[PDB]
Amino acid sequence: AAQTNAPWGLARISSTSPGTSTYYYDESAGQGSCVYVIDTGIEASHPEFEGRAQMVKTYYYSSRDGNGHGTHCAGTVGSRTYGVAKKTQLFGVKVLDDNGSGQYSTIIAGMDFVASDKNNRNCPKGVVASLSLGGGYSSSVNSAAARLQSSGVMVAVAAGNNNADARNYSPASEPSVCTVGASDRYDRRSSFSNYGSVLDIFGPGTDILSTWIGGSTRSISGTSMATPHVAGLAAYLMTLGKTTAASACRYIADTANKGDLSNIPFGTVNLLAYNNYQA
Ligand SMILES: [Ca+2]
Repeated sequence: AAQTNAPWGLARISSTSPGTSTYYYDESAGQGSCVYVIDTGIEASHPEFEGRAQMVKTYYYSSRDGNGHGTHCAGTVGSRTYGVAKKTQLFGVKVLDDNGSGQYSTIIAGMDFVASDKNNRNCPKGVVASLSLGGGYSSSVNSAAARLQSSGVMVAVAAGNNNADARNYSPASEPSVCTVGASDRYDRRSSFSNYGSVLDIFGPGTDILSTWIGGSTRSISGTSMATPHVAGLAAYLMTLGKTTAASACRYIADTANKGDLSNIPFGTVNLLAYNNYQA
């Protein structure tokens, strides 16, 4: 399949080169997989989700995304126009309030919720969780992310936006999950992206067009935007049978565009997520 005039990040993850605008992908498009978006919620009624999104848990008075951030991330995972895996099922877990923040105890509960809740969902091709959130180092937050991954979910987490070593942030610093840095359309490390030996992969994170609340769209930037590119890629690859939840981060790193990013500090991977779709 080919989607012309796609957001640059979609075009980038199916290309060996920057500077193109068509997204190429196998038409299976993540069908039969599931992605949990653990964030501010998802505006499921948005036509862009085509009925494939649903809120399954909130820790607040409502399950509505009153912020937009979670809707944007979900759109990069799986919206029809802005998504990597255009046929995946999306499940929203609202651990962040409408101001975009959440207590670590609530975030931990949401991770353990996903580890159990996947047993209530039909995901024959596998389960992914996208965590575009984080704060300072916490062994408890890291151990929750580790449990979620151990339970058979491909966990993708944002590296953080501190232009610093991700070793000091959680869940970014949990070794066993897939820690995602951000790049721009000219293949630079995004100026704000964290780095370090704990990063597994980079994805597009600067000026990313996706869905927003009120049935809308907008472009925003962050490692929060890179993470759902990787989560959607994992779902896509698991539907194709190329990898599994336990192995997807390594598979993505193995098959990435290698050595192509600029402003990568010594000791940080120079790997950019790539679907290696070759019609
Ligand atoms: Ca890792």
